[PDB]
This record gives sequence, structure tokens and C-alpha cells, in this order.
Amino acid sequence: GPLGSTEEDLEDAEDTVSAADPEFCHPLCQCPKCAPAQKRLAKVPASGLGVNVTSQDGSSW
Amino acid sequence: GSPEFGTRDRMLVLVLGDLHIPHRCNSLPAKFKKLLVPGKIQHILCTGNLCTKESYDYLKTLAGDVHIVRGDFDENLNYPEQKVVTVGQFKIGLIHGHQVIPWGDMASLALLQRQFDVDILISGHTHKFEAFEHENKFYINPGSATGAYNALETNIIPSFVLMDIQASTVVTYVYQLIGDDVKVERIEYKKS
Ligand SMILES: [Zn+2]
Repeated sequence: GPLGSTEEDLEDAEDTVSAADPEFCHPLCQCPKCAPAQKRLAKVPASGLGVNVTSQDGSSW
Repeated sequence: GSPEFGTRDRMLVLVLGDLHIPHRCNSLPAKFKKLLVPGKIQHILCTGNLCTKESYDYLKTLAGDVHIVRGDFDENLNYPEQKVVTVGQFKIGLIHGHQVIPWGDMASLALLQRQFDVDILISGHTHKFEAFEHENKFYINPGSATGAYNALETNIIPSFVLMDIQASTVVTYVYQLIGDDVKVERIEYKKS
């Protein structure tokens, strides 16, 4: 069944949660991350439903 | 593991001046206003002249403790020509710079350091950022936070500097507004 014959193989039994994790570059920089991620950089898509899918009214047709 | 030290007394200080408002500029550069925020700075040192009191109220907002020296264009004459403020283990002196002749001479600034007997000397008037060490002493010039005009330099870059002091070691951060984005450099200095 499972790729690993061993029954145990979990690195962490429980996960943790947090509100936000802002990073600081220097004094006076409450920025988000000052990360290079911008419009020029494209992120890998990973959404099931989005603008790519549209809906039509069955009664209208 | 164990804590490296019992308690921490590190404190960040903001250094800037030569805004020349409203004589040559009306306010600080847009992105810089976003960089500065209240509750983040505990000490503010100002060298260049405000000169209008309106700018003084803005500096008071970023921090309650603010130290300013009279510049050659300050309206209020109640400012001190020069002042020495101690910040933790560092003894810092403060002066505009128009009293140092020649205006941006390092030898003249060093001669002033002896009389003041300070570990760090802050001064402006030249509107040119400058952070270097000389004979076991440190000299810092924030320049013009508003890139105020200056007949001696046709290309002025607006910038301000933050100094982080954990104890006998200090790290200074300089923010220069080059192009639309703001660039920052890191310089570290320690009594040893
Ligand atoms: Zn940042």
C-alpha cells in the first residue's frame, strides 16, 4: 500500500499555527518581507476553480 | 541552552537633519515617511537646521526624546550651538558643521573631537552622507533627509541614518534614495 513499508514515518505529530510572521531588514522597516517577488516574477499556479472556469445559466439557455 | 546575557539595554537612535523646510523643501521624500514610524525609535539626534518648528513637531512624533543643535538657518535661536549626549556606553557630540572651517574638512572635525572628548561626532551642513573612522574615533554625517539643495554640490541624495547600539558596539544603517527604490548599507563600529 504505502511506499514505505515502515508503519511510522511522520516528522512532526502536530503542526503549529501563527497570525503573521513579518521580517525586519533594518530599523524602521515593518515591511512584509521586502522580497523580490513582484509582477515581473511569476508564481506557480495552484488553484482548482478560478477565472479560467466560467458558469452559465441553464434556464437562460 | 542558557541566555548569553541577563538583560538587554540595546537602543536604536535616528540621525538626520538639513531638511531646510520650507526654505528649499516642503517635506521628506515619500518612501522615507513610510520608513519612519513612532514606537520604533527611542532616541533622535538632529544636526542640520529644521528650520521651521513645524518639522520639530514631526520629529517629536517619531520619538519623545529628541536632541537638536542650532543650524545656520534655524528660526529658533534657543537651540544649542553644540551638545554632548551620552547614549549607553557611547559619548556622542552634536554640531551643525557651518562652525567647522573648512566646512567639510576631516582634520577640522577631528580637532573638534578632541575638545568635545566624544567617541562619536555627528555633523552635517555638507548634505553629503559620510561614515568613517579616524584615530579610534567615529564620525557620522546623515546628510539631508530631504536632499535639500546645496550650492557646493549639484547632485544631492536625500538620506537618513539609524544607529543600533547593543552595548559597546554600534551598527549604523544609512538609507539613500537612489532611483525609485531605496538602497541601504550596513556599517558596524565598536569601542574595541
Ligand atoms: Zn524590509
